[PDB]
Amino acid sequence: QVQLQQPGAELVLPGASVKLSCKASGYTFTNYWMHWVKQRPGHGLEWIGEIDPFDTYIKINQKFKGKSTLTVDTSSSTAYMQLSSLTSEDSAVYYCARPDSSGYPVYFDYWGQGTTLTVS
Amino acid sequence: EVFNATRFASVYAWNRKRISNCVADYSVLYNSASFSTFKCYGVSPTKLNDLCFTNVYADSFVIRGDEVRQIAPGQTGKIADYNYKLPDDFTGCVIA
Amino acid sequence: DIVMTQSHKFMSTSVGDRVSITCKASQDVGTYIAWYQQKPGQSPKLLIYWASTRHTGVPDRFTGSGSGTNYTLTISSVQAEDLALYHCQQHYSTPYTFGGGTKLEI
Repeated sequence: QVQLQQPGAELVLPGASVKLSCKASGYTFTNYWMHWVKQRPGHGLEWIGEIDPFDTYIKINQKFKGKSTLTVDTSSSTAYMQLSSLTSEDSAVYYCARPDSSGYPVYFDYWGQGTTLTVS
Repeated sequence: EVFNATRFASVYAWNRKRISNCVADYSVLYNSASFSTFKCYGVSPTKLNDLCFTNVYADSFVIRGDEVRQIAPGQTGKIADYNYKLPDDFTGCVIA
Repeated sequence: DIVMTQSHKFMSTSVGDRVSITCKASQDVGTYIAWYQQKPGQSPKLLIYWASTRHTGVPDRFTGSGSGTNYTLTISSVQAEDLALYHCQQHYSTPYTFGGGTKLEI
């Protein structure tokens, strides 16, 4: 069985940064790259970027350059985001998507839960 | 040699090389600015260097641009069903 | 990069009707389109991992076709669990793009 749990319920006032976690279990954290997708009801899903485990190989989608950051810790199999200066246009849900293989291009076969971002 | 040569074997009979007992730097090929497709299933290239395997096989054959897709596990097509088929549990790298 | 703009804003078909889900591509990328099932309140679930293949745990109703530019997915019968969102993505280059999604209803 594959487990991809998400904390969810992320609310921060505009102009600040929040931490997002994506703990992965049930498979290999070494042989599986981590990819991220943000669910926006306005125009559907979009790709955030790709990060490899146990390293700092960075490739950011041209849509969310700058604010989006990639951080991965080998222990606990948790990959991180800390997006600073979140605006009211960023209120949506974040999903971390597991791909079929760790080699681009992929189709993100298994998706876990979603971490909702909301401005209060 | 398996990437640059005057002529390679065609898809009707792809040739195997059995590359082994040597070290390799996959990131050198990864950083190349000519290779487009890098559908490398199984072990990630960033850990491919560190990870040690019994052998690393090699292939080389000519296929159409729209029929490059047919060299993946769980695939059907003209090349996939007739010339070359890939196992469902495939582990390796593909470059086009 | 290649951007996904699906052509079916909404799909209104009954149970068991034969109908196709058409999503276009920005340019001729051959056949690198994927499909996901996103129920309301459910994360998008893989349905057809490629243009016309079949992944594990797939209902036999889903079967896609790839023409190179206009990718369609023809579904012979529609059940209650099929009521979800349909998404198309290009797995051709590194910068990935997702479709807007289509809501199915009776």
